Amino acid sequence: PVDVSVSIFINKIYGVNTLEQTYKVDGYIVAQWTGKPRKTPGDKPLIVENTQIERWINNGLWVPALEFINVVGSPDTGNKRLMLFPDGRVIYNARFLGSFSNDMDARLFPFDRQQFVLELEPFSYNNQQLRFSDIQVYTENIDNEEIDEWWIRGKASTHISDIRYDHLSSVQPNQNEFSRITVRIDAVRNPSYYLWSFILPLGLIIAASWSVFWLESFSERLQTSFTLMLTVVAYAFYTSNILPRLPYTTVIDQMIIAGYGSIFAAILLIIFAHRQANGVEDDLLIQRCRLAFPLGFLAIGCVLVI
Amino acid sequence: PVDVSVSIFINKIYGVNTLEQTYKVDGYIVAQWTGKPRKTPGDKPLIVENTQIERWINNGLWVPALEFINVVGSPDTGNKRLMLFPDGRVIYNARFLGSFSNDMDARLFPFDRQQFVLELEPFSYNNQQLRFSDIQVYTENIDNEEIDEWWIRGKASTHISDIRYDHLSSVQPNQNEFSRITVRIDAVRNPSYYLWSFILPLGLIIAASWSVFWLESFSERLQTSFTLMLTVVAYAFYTSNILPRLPYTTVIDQMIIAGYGSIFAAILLIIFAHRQANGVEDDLLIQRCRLAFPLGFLAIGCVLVI
Amino acid sequence: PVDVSVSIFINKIYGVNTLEQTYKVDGYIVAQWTGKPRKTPGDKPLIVENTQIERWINNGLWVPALEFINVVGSPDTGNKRLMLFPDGRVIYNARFLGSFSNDMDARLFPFDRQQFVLELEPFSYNNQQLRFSDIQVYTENIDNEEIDEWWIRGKASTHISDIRYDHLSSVQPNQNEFSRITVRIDAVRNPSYYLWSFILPLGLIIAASWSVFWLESFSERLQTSFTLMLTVVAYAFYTSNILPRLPYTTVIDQMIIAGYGSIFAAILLIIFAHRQANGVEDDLLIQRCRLAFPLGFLAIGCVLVI
Amino acid sequence: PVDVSVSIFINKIYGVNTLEQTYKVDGYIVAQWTGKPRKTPGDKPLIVENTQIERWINNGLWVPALEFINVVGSPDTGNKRLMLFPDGRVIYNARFLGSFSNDMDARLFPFDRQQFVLELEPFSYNNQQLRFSDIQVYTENIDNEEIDEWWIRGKASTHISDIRYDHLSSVQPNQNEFSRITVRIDAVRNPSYYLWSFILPLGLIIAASWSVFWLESFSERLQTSFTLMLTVVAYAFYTSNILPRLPYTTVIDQMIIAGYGSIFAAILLIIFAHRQANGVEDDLLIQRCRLAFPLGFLAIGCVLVI
Amino acid sequence: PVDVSVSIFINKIYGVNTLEQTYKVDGYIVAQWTGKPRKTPGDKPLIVENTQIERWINNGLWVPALEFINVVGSPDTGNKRLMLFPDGRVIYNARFLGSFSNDMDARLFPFDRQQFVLELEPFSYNNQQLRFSDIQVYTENIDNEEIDEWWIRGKASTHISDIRYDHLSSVQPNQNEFSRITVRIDAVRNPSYYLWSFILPLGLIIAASWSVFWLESFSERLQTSFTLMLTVVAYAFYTSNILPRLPYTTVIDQMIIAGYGSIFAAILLIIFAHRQANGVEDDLLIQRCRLAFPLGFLAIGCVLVI
Repeated sequence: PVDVSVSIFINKIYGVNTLEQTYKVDGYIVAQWTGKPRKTPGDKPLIVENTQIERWINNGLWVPALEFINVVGSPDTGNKRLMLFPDGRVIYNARFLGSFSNDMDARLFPFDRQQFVLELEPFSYNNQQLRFSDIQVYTENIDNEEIDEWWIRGKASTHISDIRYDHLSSVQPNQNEFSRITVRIDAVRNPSYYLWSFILPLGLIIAASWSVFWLESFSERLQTSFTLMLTVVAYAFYTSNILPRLPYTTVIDQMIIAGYGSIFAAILLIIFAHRQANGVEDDLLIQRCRLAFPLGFLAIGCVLVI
Repeated sequence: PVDVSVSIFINKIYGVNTLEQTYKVDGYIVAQWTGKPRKTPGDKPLIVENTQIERWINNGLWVPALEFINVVGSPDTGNKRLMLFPDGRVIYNARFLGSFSNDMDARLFPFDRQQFVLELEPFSYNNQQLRFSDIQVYTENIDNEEIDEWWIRGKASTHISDIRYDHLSSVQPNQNEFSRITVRIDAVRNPSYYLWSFILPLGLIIAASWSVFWLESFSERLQTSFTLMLTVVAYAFYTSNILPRLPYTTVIDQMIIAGYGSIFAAILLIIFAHRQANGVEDDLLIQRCRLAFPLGFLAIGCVLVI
Repeated sequence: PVDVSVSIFINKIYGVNTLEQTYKVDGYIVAQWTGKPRKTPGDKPLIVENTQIERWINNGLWVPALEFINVVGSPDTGNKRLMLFPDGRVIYNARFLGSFSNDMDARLFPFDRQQFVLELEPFSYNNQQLRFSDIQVYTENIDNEEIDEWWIRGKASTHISDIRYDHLSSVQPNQNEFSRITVRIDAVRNPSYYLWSFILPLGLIIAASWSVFWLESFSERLQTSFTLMLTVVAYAFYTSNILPRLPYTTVIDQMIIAGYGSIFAAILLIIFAHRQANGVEDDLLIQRCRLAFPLGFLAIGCVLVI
Repeated sequence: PVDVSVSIFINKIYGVNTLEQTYKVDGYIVAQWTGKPRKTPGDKPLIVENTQIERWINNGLWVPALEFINVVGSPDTGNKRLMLFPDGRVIYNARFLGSFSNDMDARLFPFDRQQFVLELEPFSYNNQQLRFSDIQVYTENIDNEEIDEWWIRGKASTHISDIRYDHLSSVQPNQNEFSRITVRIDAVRNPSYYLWSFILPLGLIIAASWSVFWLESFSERLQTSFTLMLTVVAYAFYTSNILPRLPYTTVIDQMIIAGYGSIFAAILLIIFAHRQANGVEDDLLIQRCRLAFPLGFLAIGCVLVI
Repeated sequence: PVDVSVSIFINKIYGVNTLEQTYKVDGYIVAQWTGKPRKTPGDKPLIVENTQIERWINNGLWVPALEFINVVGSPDTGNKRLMLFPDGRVIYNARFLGSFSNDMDARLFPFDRQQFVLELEPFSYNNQQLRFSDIQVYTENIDNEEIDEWWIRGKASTHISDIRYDHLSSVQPNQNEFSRITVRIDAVRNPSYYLWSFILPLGLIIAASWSVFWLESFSERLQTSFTLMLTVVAYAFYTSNILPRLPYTTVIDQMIIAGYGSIFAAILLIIFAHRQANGVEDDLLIQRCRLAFPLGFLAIGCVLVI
């Protein structure tokens, strides 16, 4: 079995797409193994860059193809180099920018947390072993965090394991285990923008919707309630045109429904006050829910976190 | 005839575009046939990766070109390998990401169901036969489904058939039948998001439009109806800016039209009560349709499913 | 002159862009001509796929380059093959996906009709002739049409002509005519969606805008007219954010202006009745145009189709 | 010095991007120079297409690289050919589609005018001369213009000049002048759509804002003015979501501000009439600016063109 | 150590993406070093363009790979040339268009300032030195500035430094320092558009919201306040659909929140005047904050700049 040591440098993780569950990763990847010795031009180790690499492979040099399992399409590999040491060591260095996939749950959208994973396996060789993996996610941790969109929880955690592919050929008696490197980086979303510019104005509108009971006339309460209904629809539009569309209901999507229900229940209550015989307007209801309707919403919001 | 066995691994099916009738498919494709034996370097089977594959073809190696029929443009092939066995067997392994096309009907948009198909044929050889097809759609079935946007109904169905191309040359006496592998995967759309954040608020607004009859004055009924008219237009905007545009009317598109008619019919009814001579306001109409107008909408909605 | 027979198979025509006047075309293209006989490996005809074609050209094989005239950028060619017959025949088969250009007039947007054209010429040879062109647009005609966005009027029309390039060199005495194949496919847009989800609600809003005259007070008429003005502006937004933006006025764009004018003309009339001395409200005007204003709009709409 | 004659055929100029100052150009480019004679296979001139061109260069053929200066990234070259004449002439013909950059001023947006420029220089040779440039902009001038988005003013003007690159090496005594071909095509924007569907409804809304003074009550004037404020914001939204966003203020952007100012000045005037002691409502102001406020806007609009 | 002199020509810096912290850079890059002399064909220096460069490398020519550190994906290299002087000098000239990354803080959005940086290092050689760097950012400084979106503060500053990569192999005793060229260009955003078309109308809306206290009736004050609430939501939509979305709160985003608070505080004050026993309307409050509410906002705005 061949021993191959990898080193993955993460320069930047950006372009997080919660819908397609994808994220771009820019950086370098280095792999080193020890093979049969070689005569270098001059004793010092040789450097073979980019196009010259394939010429060495055509002459018989062994360079294994390592595939990112969870990658989304072939990544954009920049400069690539081979450092051939005379004692048999071979160091492959390559700059890459690629999009990777991992399951993402963002139902608690403003305060959700995800993990970015990378998975590396040899494409064709099972008789070759990844000896140790060292990541270098030296992006900042306490430089810009309150300003940045994501908060990395800490240095990445690595994991080398063996995967048993069952569905294979009929000629392998026992060789169906491959070496997989699985790196994981925990992260939490910065809720600053989504609190100040979305949850706060929603509360202001939802709270202002309860001030309909402080109007004197019954005719005044129903017509202004229709205007409040339009205002929630207007905010539901703004909150959906700017926020990323998603195939499931988020925390914010629920608050929008909550504002819809608050107003629709008000219209029923206003028409209700029917309730009394001979045209009495049940003024003890308008004044009671004048403060209870704000409280009933606050009581329902706490059971949302049950 | 040459016997070729295929195996298609589906990692992920994403990027479903109901408009262009396309969807992305990521995974691997393997093909195996037995040819003339060969002397390997060492007795064990050889592995030829990526750029080294074309060199063997230039020396005369036969590798048939397999084309995805329903593909949309040349797919993005990742790592490719040839495993040459000495006893004549040849295994072609390739990672691919490609966009495929199939007809999609989504008139019942929140509750529609589609199937994703793959169709594989040899590009130039009719005297060569695809012996058996095995798909490996080992994406989850009971892990994340309520959270996911699509619900796969179950393991994919395979189908090998023969296609008769009529319009061909004049030199083939009888050889105009090609072997087609047809994989089909059934799936149903997750209606959770589209119900809670779209159909539900639509019902609330449509219902609240009927509360115009609980107003006392005739002047009150017409002006608030214009506000209701504006409210439906505002919701038709939000529901069309976030939902995928389509060249036909969906279930939701029909509900939007229904809300328009409900309000316009109300404006006609409010003006109608006108009907009575000497300025009578036909108060038995306002109170009758106060509950009947909600019921007439429910009766028409049931005949929509006729 | 060399005789070259073409055959173009159209799988799918999608991605119609009325703005840039482009449309994607996926399918295969076949060309056959008879050249000097050849010794095949075995008597039967040879098949040369993909990378191996250029090797034969480097050894002197004549393969003419055929250019799509109206193409927009180099198309995406899939699998390509050469079928070399021993008696001299050569069959070139290639799968392609390309974007093509043709002038498009869509002023009658919901009910417009266009034609998709392809234009094929030899790139460098005028002393070579395209003998006959056969298209195979075997997309459905009676399968899905009401569900589909476009209605193909029928099988495509072919056309081989000669183009006289005047501005050329000074060494050709008379050879400046090239063979052009021009394929044309007629099509009509499916107006189902654009009628139900756009033209219909506009009429409802425009008609409901005429219900302002059934209000009793003069103060009531002006304020609801401003709400109607906002409603048309709101609909003008929705109709332009979802429909494709265009550099000219369509049928729908004219109706939008018509709703603007209807309301603006109403505001002038309401203020007019302012006209009468001593504060008379000209009640014979409000009631007359109560029905005439709908009719004047219908009368003006008929002269639009003049 | 080597004499090189160019000929540039412009099929279509589309995709004008006023923001990035870019525009797409599709067409052909031909270049001809006379070199050392050559032995052709057969006496007639040879045609070398696409991949075969590099083989002749590897054997020593001189083909100079001509670079588009104002290009934005490497263009998409279609088919390329070399016509080698035996008397030394060489004709290079290539189809290309590329994006070019040029400064664009569009402050008078609906009625602005621009020019599309091309600049061609040899990439490495200063001891080689571009003898004459002939453009073939045979796009229509009198076919479709009112229907088309841009109006080409007339046939393109050519211009060959010399550029003095100062910052160079230290080994060139005086050879720092290169030959530049500069083609310029004038064009004016079709204001039909932007007049009918934007400037016209803006005037309708702005004018209708002045009808607030024809209301009788002071309470009526302020509340409807707030509705007018919402209508302008709604139109400012519609006019900015469909029109191309720009980093400077256009003619339409100024009218939007003008509508904002008209309404805000009205709100100040309505509150003003606060001005009079003992609660007098200054009815001579409401009626004066009832027509003067429309006139003051018309007077301010004329000084905008000062 | 090899001495390498660079020269970087910047034609244009466009496509600034404050979200992804990226910006496109088009221009040329030149590098010159002196190596072992060579026999040129003729005494004068040779010019090797594009495809012919790799042929010289296959014959043993040393061309070091220089990588842009902060680049985002492989850049688009246009024409590339090698000027081989007989005395050993080698001049590499290449046209490039690439997107570069640098941290961007835009919290003071209309009046923020950024710097565009480029970072160049040899990819594999540490025993090679960049001797001096000369940038040529000869974009205008006094031509178009008020018209342009960004204001370049002045000529770029160069900086050659040494980077100590710690995490390296175990065979380098001390050679882990590479030569880095760091170019920096300061720039300030043109606030003309964002002031006239956004901050100005926002103040107009925010100020007009304070005119609610000049209404006479209490019922009038609350309902028009809801219309103002809808107007701010409408403007928050318009300002967020056109301005670039960002993961943090800007200057404009704070003003939007300020308008939200101004109105919600008004709704509380109107209901407050509850405050007085027996139904007194506290008219000394409505008139006091009639001017104080405008002043309290201005006082809060100054402490925003604290």
